[PDB]
Amino acid sequence: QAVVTQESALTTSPGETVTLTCRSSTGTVTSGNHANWVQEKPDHLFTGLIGDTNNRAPGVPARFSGSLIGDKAALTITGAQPEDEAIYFCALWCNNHWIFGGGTKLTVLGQPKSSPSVTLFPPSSEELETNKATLVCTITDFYPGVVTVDWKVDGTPVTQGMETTQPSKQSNNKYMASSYLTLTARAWERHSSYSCQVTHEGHTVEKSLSRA
Amino acid sequence: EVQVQQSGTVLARPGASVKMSCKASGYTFTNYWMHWIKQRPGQGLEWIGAIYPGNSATFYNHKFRAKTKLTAVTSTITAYMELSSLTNEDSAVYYCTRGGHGYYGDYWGQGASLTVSSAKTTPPSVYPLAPGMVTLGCLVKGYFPEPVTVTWNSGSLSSGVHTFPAVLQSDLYTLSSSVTVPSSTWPSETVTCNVAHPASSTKVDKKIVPR
Ligand SMILES: CO[C@H]1O[C@H](CO)[C@@H](O)[C@H](O[C@H]2O[C@H](C)[C@H](O)C[C@H]2O)[C@@H]1O[C@H]1O[C@H](CO)[C@H](O)[C@H](O)[C@H]1O
Repeated sequence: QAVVTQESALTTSPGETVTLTCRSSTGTVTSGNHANWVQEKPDHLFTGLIGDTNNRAPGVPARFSGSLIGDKAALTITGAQPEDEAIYFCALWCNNHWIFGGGTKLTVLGQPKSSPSVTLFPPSSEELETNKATLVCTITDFYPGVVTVDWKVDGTPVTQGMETTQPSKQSNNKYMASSYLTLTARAWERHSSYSCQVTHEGHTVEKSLSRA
Repeated sequence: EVQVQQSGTVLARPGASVKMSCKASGYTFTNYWMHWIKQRPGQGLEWIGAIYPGNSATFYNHKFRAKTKLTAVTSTITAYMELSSLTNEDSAVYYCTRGGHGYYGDYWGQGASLTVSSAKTTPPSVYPLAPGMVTLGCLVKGYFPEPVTVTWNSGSLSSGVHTFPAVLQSDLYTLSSSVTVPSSTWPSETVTCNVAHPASSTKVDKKIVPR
């Protein structure tokens, strides 16, 4: 049916005003689409914010307001607070289905940005004895919590065999993620340099090792 | 106040059927809709359908009409959703939410995780990750089902510990944990990770030894 589109990520500072939009592939969002906005915080904590285009849910702060701005539904946070850092989903009632946008991750900078500490570990001998090899790349302490991870084996991009977790908020509220490259020991033995490349805010950190 | 209480975690095998429930607290059940939401790992949120208990009207997403059956028992103020013929694609966290005019979910339940797997209980293989401040790790590979608990030096090492979320590799989970200690500390001070996998009563300790 319709495809509802939201910005994927926005960053602001405490006390600033930020507007998030929600649009449809059917053309304009109207009042009969009853635009809804909800917030997702860590550990599956969801809060309804806005219902029926502009009604604040019970006990939602007045700094959150919803409106139709032109052909789009929008959520404006007038005077953003550090605790508003979360993912915001809008949904539209269309053809008797609630259709969800992809969610906007909103960073509200409550501390200075921080680059990732990347550590890459080689396979342990005890795992190589099983005929398997996992390289582990741990990525911690980054803020904002958005990072891309890329693996290279002897310079060729790896697109099969790696798993990367979604960023978890650490206790200090910076974020962490790991990535795994699993290979058979035979495959491990055919290559020499392995790299884990992490791009955070336009800059890349790279950690490489050589089998040897 | 208003509370939406959900049932617990479910583990089910392919082909089966499960029933999940949401109990309302703090409001008149018969004046509100109960909606059900599916959240997949990284697939976003999907609306399954809604039931209006007061007169048992329902709306279903066409895509879930062959999968779901929504019911509600007004005397028990409970809504249920039964999912049939479970595939792996049904593993997700399900939420029930309270709705009314123009909205589906001002209050949300806490979620109920459903995992659909053919796998059997498997204990973790624990592998020490040495470099050769220093960061040491432990890889906890190939266990089913979730969870495992990781401590370092029986809980004494608590600062600078990071345990990452499990990924699924094949139909078994893998997770790792790192601890960063001052470089003078290691190897003089022994560092051991402790892994417990309650589902197979596995408890294993791994001393990190330099390479
Ligand atoms: C059966 O209930 C319909 O009428 C009531 C009374 O006005 C609406 O509030 C209902 O809509 C709510 O519940 C559904 C499940 C959605 O969550 C949207 C909510 O507003 C429902 O009406 C909807 O469907 C009708 C079809 O008759 C129209 O689309 C209307 O615009 C909707 O509100």
